[PDB]
Amino acid sequence: QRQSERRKPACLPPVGVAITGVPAIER
Amino acid sequence: TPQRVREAVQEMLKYGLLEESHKPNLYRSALTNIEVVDRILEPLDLAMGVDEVRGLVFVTVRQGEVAEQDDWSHPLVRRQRLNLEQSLLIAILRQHFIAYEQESGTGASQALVAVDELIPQLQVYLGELGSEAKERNRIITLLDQLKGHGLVSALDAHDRVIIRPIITHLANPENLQALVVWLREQVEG
Amino acid sequence: TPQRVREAVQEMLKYGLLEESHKPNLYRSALTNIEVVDRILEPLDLAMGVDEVRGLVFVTVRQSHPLVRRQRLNLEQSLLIAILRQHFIAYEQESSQALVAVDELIPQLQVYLGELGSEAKERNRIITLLDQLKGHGLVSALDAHDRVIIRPIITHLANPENLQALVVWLREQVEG
Repeated sequence: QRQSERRKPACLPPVGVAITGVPAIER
Repeated sequence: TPQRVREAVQEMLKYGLLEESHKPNLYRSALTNIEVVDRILEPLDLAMGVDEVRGLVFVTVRQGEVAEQDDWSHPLVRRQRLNLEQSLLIAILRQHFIAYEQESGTGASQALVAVDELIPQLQVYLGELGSEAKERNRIITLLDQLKGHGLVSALDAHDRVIIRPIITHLANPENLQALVVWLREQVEG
Repeated sequence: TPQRVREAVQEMLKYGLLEESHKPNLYRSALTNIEVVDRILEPLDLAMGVDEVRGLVFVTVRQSHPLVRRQRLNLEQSLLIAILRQHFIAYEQESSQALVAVDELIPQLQVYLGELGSEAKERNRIITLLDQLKGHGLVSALDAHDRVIIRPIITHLANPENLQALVVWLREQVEG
């Protein structure tokens, strides 16, 4: 019932990591 | 460096995973060059995970010598972390995926779940709201948040979602054991 | 693989640009290991470009790329890009960092897009355009005295094809 606990970060590793969108060089 | 290997590596880095049922050629190319792909991904602190039974190839953070690197401070990781609510929904979806995968034989199909099946099981834990529209909004928002991690799809015209097989490598027994230990520590004090 | 080389490569891939003034250690590590960086970025169809005049390290598509998205910018952004480029050229011809005041660009924008009739409207338009260019990482944060810093990357803003397109569009806008 508390929003503080519902948004508390859990422990689960990043799986299927996509690249950070782009190398930040649009051109 | 062969053209096919580069193409497959770039595609996998772009999307995060390769599935045999959608991109068979790239999957075959990346499956037969494990050493080359590992050498390519070593400078970026990334590794490739394989699953031949389900026909899946995904990308994970390479494990370093440091005892705790937290795996989320890697520069190339762009998503946010997972909170308790999303972990609970992921556990429910994993149970549904177990049920789907148990009663299946040879052939290709997909794991489809309707929202009305998900609502009461989440009501058991979270609670109950007054109207039905409130609960529908809550479930839709949670599923939209989970779509950003690549675990589900967008809602269909018949109000259903598809559970992606990648979840079977997010809620594998090791990660589940670690999560259970952490949650037990959190609850008891 | 040495740790500093990997750190520099990952930082460059995350941001796309490296400046000696900001991260001297990464700049030194990347500049002294050109062949290693080229070998690392070869499978990704990327290459490293060096400008030791300003200490700028950038990434070019060696050869429309799976990892890179192409974008197109409106006239309201194109003319501001031209103004910033010519201001930086004027600043570097004077011989650090090019400082441009907010009020300086207001007449230059008004003589091409007309006058909105309100100071607040001009300020909001300038702020929105500056934020949009901040999204592309072309200028630095706004200073206290309503000033911005032009980054050296404006020198390598694009190939001469885009410079010709920019000057043609600017001339057409001046024609009105």
